[PDB]
Amino acid sequence: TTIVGVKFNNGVVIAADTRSTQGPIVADKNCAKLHRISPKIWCAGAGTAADTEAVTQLIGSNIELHSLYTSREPRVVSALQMLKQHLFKYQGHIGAYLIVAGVDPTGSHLFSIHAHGSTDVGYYLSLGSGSLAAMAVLESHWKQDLTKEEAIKLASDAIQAGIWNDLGSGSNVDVCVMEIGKDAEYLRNYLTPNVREEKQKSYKFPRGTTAVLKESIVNICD
Amino acid sequence: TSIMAVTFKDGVILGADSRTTTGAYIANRVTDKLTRVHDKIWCCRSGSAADTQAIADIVQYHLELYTSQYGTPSTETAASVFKELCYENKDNLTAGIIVAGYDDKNKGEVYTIPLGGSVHKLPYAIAGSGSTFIYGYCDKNFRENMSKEETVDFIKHSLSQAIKWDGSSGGVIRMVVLTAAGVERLIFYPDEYEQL
Amino acid sequence: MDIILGIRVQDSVILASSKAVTRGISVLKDSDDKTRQLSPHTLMSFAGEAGDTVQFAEYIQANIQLYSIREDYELSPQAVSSFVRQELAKSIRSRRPYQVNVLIGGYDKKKNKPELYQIDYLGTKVELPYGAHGYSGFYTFSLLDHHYRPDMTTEEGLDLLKLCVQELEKRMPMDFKGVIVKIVDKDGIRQVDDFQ
Amino acid sequence: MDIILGIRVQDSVILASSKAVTRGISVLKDSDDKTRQLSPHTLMSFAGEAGDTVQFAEYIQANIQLYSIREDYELSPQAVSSFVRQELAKSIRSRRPYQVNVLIGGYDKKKNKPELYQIDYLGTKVELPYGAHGYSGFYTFSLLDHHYRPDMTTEEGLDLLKLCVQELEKRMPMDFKGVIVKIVDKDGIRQVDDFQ
Amino acid sequence: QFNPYGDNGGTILGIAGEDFAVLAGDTRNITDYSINSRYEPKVFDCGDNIVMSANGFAADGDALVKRFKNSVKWYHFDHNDKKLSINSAARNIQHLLYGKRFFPYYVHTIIAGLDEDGKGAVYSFDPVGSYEREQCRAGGAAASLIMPFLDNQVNFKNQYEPGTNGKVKKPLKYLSVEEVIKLVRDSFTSATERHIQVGDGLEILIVTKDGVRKEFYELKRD
Amino acid sequence: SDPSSINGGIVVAMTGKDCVAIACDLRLGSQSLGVSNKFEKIFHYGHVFLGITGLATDVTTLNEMFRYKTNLYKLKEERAIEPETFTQLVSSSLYERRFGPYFVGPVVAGINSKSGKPFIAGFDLIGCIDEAKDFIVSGTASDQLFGMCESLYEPNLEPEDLFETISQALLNAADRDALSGWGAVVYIIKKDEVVKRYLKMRQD
Amino acid sequence: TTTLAFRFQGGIIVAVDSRATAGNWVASQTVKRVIEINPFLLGTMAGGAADCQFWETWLGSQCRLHELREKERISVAAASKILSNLVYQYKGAGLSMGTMICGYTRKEGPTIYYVDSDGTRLKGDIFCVGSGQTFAYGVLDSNYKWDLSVEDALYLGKRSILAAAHRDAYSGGSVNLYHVTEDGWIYHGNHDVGELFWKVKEEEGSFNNVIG
Amino acid sequence: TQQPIVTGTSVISMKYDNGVIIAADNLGSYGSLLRFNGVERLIPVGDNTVVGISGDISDMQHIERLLKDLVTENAYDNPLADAEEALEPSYIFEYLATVMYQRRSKMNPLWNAIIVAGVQSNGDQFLRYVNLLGVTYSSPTLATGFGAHMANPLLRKVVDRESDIPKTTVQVAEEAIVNAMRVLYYRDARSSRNFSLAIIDKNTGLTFKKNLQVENMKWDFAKDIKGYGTQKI
Amino acid sequence: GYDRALSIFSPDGHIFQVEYALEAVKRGTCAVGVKGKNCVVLGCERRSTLKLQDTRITPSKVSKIDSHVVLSFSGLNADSRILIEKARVEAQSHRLTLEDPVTVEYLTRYVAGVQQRYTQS
Ligand SMILES: COc1cc(/C=C/CCCN2CCCN(CCC/C=C/c3cc(OC)c(OC)c(OC)c3)CC2)cc(OC)c1OC
Ligand SMILES: COc1cc(/C=C/CCCN2CCCN(CCC/C=C/c3cc(OC)c(OC)c(OC)c3)CC2)cc(OC)c1OC
Ligand SMILES: COc1cc(/C=C/CCCN2CCCN(CCC/C=C/c3cc(OC)c(OC)c(OC)c3)CC2)cc(OC)c1OC
Ligand SMILES: COc1cc(/C=C/CCCN2CCCN(CCC/C=C/c3cc(OC)c(OC)c(OC)c3)CC2)cc(OC)c1OC
Repeated sequence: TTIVGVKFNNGVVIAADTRSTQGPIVADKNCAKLHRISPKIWCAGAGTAADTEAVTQLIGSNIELHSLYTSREPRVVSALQMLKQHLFKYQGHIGAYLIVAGVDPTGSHLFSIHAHGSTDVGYYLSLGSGSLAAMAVLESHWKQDLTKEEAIKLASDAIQAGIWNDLGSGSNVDVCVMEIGKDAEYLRNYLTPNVREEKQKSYKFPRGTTAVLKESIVNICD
Repeated sequence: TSIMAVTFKDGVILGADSRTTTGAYIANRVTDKLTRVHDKIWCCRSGSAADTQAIADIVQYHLELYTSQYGTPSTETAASVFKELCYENKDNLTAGIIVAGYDDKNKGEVYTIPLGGSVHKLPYAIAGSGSTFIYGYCDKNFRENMSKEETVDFIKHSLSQAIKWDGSSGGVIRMVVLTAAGVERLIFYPDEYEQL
Repeated sequence: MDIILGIRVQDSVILASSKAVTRGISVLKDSDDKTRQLSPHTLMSFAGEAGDTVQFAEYIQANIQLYSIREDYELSPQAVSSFVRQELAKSIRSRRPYQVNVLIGGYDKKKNKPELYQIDYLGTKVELPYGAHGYSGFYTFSLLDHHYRPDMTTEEGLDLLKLCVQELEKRMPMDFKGVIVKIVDKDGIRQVDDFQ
Repeated sequence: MDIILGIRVQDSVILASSKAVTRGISVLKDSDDKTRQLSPHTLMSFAGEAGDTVQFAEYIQANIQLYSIREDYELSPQAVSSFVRQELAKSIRSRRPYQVNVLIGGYDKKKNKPELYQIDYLGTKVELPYGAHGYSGFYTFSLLDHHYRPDMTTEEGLDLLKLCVQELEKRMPMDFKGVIVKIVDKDGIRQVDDFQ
Repeated sequence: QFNPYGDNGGTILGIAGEDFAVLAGDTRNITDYSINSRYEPKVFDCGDNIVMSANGFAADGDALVKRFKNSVKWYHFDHNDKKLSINSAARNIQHLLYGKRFFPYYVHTIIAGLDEDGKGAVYSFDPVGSYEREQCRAGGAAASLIMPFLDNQVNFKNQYEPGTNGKVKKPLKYLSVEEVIKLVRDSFTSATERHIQVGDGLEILIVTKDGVRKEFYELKRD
Repeated sequence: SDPSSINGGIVVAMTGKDCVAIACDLRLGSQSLGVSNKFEKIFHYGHVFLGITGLATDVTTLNEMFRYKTNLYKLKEERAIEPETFTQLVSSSLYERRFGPYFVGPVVAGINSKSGKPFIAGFDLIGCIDEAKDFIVSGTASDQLFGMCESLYEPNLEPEDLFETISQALLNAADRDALSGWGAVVYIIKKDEVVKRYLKMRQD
Repeated sequence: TTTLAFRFQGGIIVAVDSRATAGNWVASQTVKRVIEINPFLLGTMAGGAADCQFWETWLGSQCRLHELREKERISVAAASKILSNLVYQYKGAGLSMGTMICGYTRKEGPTIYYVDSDGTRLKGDIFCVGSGQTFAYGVLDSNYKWDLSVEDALYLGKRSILAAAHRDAYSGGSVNLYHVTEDGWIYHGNHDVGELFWKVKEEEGSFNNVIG
Repeated sequence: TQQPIVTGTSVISMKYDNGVIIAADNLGSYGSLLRFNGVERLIPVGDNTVVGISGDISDMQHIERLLKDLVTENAYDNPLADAEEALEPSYIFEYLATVMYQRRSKMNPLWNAIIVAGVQSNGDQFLRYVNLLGVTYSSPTLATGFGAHMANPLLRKVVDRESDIPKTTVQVAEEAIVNAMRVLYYRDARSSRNFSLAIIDKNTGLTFKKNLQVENMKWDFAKDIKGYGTQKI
Repeated sequence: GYDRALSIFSPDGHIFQVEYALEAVKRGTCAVGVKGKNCVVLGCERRSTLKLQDTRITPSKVSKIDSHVVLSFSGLNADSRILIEKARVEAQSHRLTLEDPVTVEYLTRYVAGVQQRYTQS
């Protein structure tokens, strides 16, 4: 897994690859690793995937209720404080490693949070088994005052660093852009550089080829 | 990491490298380890980042509640909330904290809280992994009641040595100055402190 | 491990259970009954950890008796075993699991069929023409796979079972002091007094 | 555990050895003879670790048979047993000790006396009226301590043995598949054609 | 403590046609989650019409390939340049392997070529010298994803004649080389998708009475 | 020692044109010992089919639990639960036991009665959702299953075809796993009807 | 795996399965678990595949050198004691072997020695070895007659392996059958457990709790 | 069987159109104490080969001696010691890969990762890796330690495959290496600013650059970074 | 480590140390054996150099090797003892490893081999 977040002049973009692994096996060649906390606060997750989903949906739900109660738009600094205090409680047993990005009425934000409950702030970040490939690219091509289109390119490339160079990362690139005065823009499969080639054969069986002992139609409706 | 706080004539200055590391991999090279728990009460954090951010967050909450009830807390009181959290939870924390702040009654003050939950009031305090290498240097170079410029240099030099030798330290030298004038943030980049 | 055997024939369920109880290097008893009658048409045999084995069986017994009194009715074999499986499935995640494996043999009076259920201490249940717990099945399953017919009389079942016990007495390192054999049919539950 | 028993009566020595051979979960053989003839008037029974027992036994047999031809003399039982005792005491401190226990039963044709020797895998040798290796003593020694007489006939000694095997057959968890009985007297070595 | 062993990924595959034999392997060499090389071949021509792959721990696999090539040369020296028969090669490899029975080559070995009747042939080995002649055998990381496919597609397992209802097993026809090459390529593109240690390139060595030729196909690079 | 490997067994699910298929082996064993040849791992609640592999006592418990839950659902909601909703219920249920989980690998298959679209999903033992549109695999031969599926599967198969495909995937993969087999059942599922066939396979 | 040998009036029947597993993974359904030491001696493979296949081949070399020096067939006793003695030199080093050395000489008649990596060597009439052994014993024990026909003996050995292939997860694939006579051994084919199960079920009426 | 004490970190390398570049920093660490700074971990062998070394430094020093001795002895009774019979890069590597493997196989390894860089006498570029396990492989890019995680992904963008090598000039390839060296100094905690670099070009020969520093560093943005999520001052 | 070649060829192709060993044999007390239809007898000759010889404790000329095979010699006495020990041990070892006593030919071939080795070492 490789996830990154890059700040640009008017917002923030996060990106992730689409590969879920069980050991050395690829279970999903298109997993969505970009999660929604609120409409303009999004999350990339790495670690135990049940945990990254569990924790973003929980804090997601509490964030919604806080929002309805205070009649205010959700703040990133809140999803941060809530994530980190939940994680810290569980001493890292909740294996969620997270980059949280968003725009709110105070500006644009980018943080990373660790399973144990530590948080970091920066203009560019990465996590995952592709963390290193991605951060090499970011250390090479980042500058302040990125345009939107520049920050997409950058974040997009960094994921490609992990797709190619990291065994744990692969397949497609997912991006979400959240810009200060606009709707969060979510690009599922922004990049698909990994299409499987056409097989050398079709493996359709001639019907009747399987040996059957019993048939019986099944009762759906009571 | 390498952290220190030094008292001088006009107040007190905290310093730190900006490197946090996970093994040999530098997870963050622009870390801010200087942490505000009150207007003129700051801390230097070292140890588990999670343990140490969480402790600071609770102390910030406590002194804020203190403030709304009994006005401004003493540096000594900030140190006490820290000690209390660190001592009573000693089995489940890896935190080494230098607390530093300013009063008009008291001027600059420095408390170090090491792994014990013990608490120690010192004229200056070093801590973090890089600290071992500058024990000798600082003992030969600390003078009481230095000027602000003297003190900023004493920290610059010490921390550049700690960063030089300890690979757990590095990046930028950050400082925070606490005087009656108020609160001043300083930064010093590699190219500057390396060639000293 | 001691012998727990069951075969369901045409119109009854046979349960053969080993007679030995061994603690240490001494065989403490050669006449132990590893069954409880749960209702007059439902028999339960059991093997496992010392203590747990009887405490559990009698627990279940009391429970099925209570129900019988409360409803003036006799739970079907399928209902008793589901009850039992669930108790086992609860205890597996408890602080101290019962380490008990059971066969439940009953004659369903409504359905007019004998039924044999095998349930291990995890709560793994299955309905079976023949079953066993422990190593008992490793020796005997081959004989049963060969000779079993669902139309077998009770005397034919007993022949097949006798054969099974002979193979255990031959190839198994332990002396289990023989088996007690019980039959559950439409008339209820009886002990075959002669199985030498 | 394997059964290794011996008793010397008036003018003869009786050795009883369990017939079972178990590899893990199966009893591979029920007709095993756990003795080697060393001299025409000396028998050795053995029990212990799987490969070691026969390798040792046959090694000792070869050496006694070689001595016999070299001298045209049959070494005395006491001498044969001192040789064996030294061979085990060498091995106990070697790189892989033979884990074998033995009884030696022989008629000293020179002294007209039956003699019985007990030696364990570590070289501990002792001369006895009756002896047993492993757990075998625990069941039978109360019987022998009671009934044993130095002046017993071979018939009486065979009866005493019959009692011992019965006690073993009822209190021991393991089925040792019975025993082979052998007598060493002045006429040499014979096996009881039917016992139990 | 020092660990004398490692794992370099890779999967290999050997199939025996009735007058030919192929032996194929991917070309990616890995360590943990890192890719060491996208092209480092591990199927070799050892002369006398014998191709050989030793997949597993690469140091051991290299060492073993060296020793065998060298035993072919010494066989020639010692027996007036007699051709090393595939069965003799196999028996000799047993001895090579079993020499380290208590410090094994951590590899799975396959060799391919023609027997002394012109018929195609595959031998596969334990790490410690167990060996059998076989029709087809994949080995290494993705062996378990490839073997069932082969059982179904080469030996027509579980297939019967339509309308026979499992009363007539679908008849074994035997496959041309190009046909067998298709199965190898599909096998590998498949394992590439679902196994993270498989990709980059696929090199197939083909052995006929006319010698040893070598086809190469690209694989997905994530 | 590995709870997901004591009993054995596998489940594979697949989507074709206006249909979905879900198959399982029939084996239940204790390590090397084959106990039952009739232990099915595919259950349904209305028109939602759930296949469970893993520890047998949990497979059972989970089925009883999802019956219970989908019963109270129908009662309160007055409609049968849909696949996507169910899949969410499975996930939240497994996560309830995050630090003491059920040792299973569940697989959901069905057709949305309103939207008509075919649906399959899979989970690990603590509820993370595999949201794939092609096939989902689970159990002790999950590796073999992956290899076979990636090759054999092509999208939009008619029911009669998809049956051939999913059966062949199940069969050969189970024959390369010591802990799976002893018979098999395949469910072909459409909006109108659901057909259930028992395959013939080697009994070793 | 499951391997069996037993002697009867007509010599020795040897029967084995052919499955190899590493973990849960079935690595092969086609392994030869019978080692043809020489035309008069069979060995069976259990425990370590390599250890049996290797040393029993080596056994074949030692058996030939004996025949050249002594100008006579080696006794099954001597052949087995060579294997046994060798193995015993390695005790503790981690060899894994369980095996029947089987042969028919004039001096001895049909003879079976069980030999294992512990240094055990046993003469006997019926042996089974491997994870499936306990199943095969049951069938063998209740049908073994000394005066079994040859046709029937071949069946019993085949049926005993089928028994264990069905119940044991680690045995299966196919049955390999041998008859050992004094003139040497005769291979009696490879029968897939797949097909054999159904035929046996149908024709014999057994395996009743299986749907077919 | 041992454990490393004084250690050197990443060695990075790639090949361009007419040769190879290899680089390595000048640091000998002692656990987390950055002890020795004048440590040369690139070792040129004659004039067509550089061997770069990471791992245990005492073991490096040993291999260093083995290489001078390899050169001394190649000269013995060889009037072509600097012509048709000079040490070739493939010779040195096969030698090295042989010793590593034997050392691992005696369960007493040299605790090192080695890259051997050079040009063969027919002009061919040589780039191959070997480590304490005796494992060997080649690629247009090669790196050890953190370099395989951070340096390779960058270097691979210049040279993805074989056909990219002819298209890659020495200016481009050297710039890529110096960049990677800076990235490594940003992110690897056992790295040093001072490093050495060597080009082995098939026309210009061995060029050996020393006392280089990582330059053009971006640290300024750090002033705008305060607290760890919630702080404002 | 004395390894001087004592048994070598001379130009006529004779090995003189082996031949001088034969001379030692001619000197020794005569020995004979003859094969019955169902027995073998060994006859030897008693030395008549001196008497006052204790007859019950002087080494006899015939030695049992196993219980079914005897060896008699002629020549150096001290030499014959060594040969006898070696064969008695091989008789046992042969039984230990093959579970048969030695055939007479096997044991002959064994002893023969030992002597041969001493002509070439
Ligand atoms: C005992 O004290 C010490 C501890 C340490 C620190 C040791 C290890 C560091 C901590 N971690 C180890 C590495 C693992 N980790 C995980 C980070 C992200 C995981 C990426 C990822 C990978 C995957 O595939 C494997 C995923 O798929 C399942 C995935 O999910 C989307 C995410 C973070 C934490 C270092 C020390 O100095 C040298 C030390 O002093 C002696
Ligand atoms: C700057 O941030 C960091 C903090 C830390 C964590 C610092 C904490 C150090 C932990 N300890 C070191 C300090 C000392 N210590 C115990 C002292 C050992 C002596 C044994 C002892 C035991 C006794 O018990 C009976 C004694 O009483 C008699 C006694 O007498 C003094 C001595 C244990 C614990 C580690 C870092 O990486 C390297 C790091 O860099 C990013
Ligand atoms: C401390 O020293 C003393 C010892 C003794 C005499 C010792 C006897 C103790 C009593 N117990 C020991 C023996 C009996 N026992 C139960 C243990 C049974 C073990 C058999 C067993 C077999 C199995 O195989 C079938 C098992 O597997 C299912 C199994 O369960 C794990 C257990 C519990 C209690 C008496 C004393 O008098 C004051 C005394 O103090 C001076
Ligand atoms: C049929 O094929 C299979 C066989 C087996 C099991 C193989 C059984 C072979 C038979 N034996 C070989 C295996 C080992 N064995 C005895 C164990 C040896 C104990 C070693 C030892 C250690 C010591 O410790 C130092 C000792 O000294 C105290 C000592 O005594 C001298 C001995 C018993 C006999 C398991 C399988 O499942 C995966 C399988 O199917 C693929």
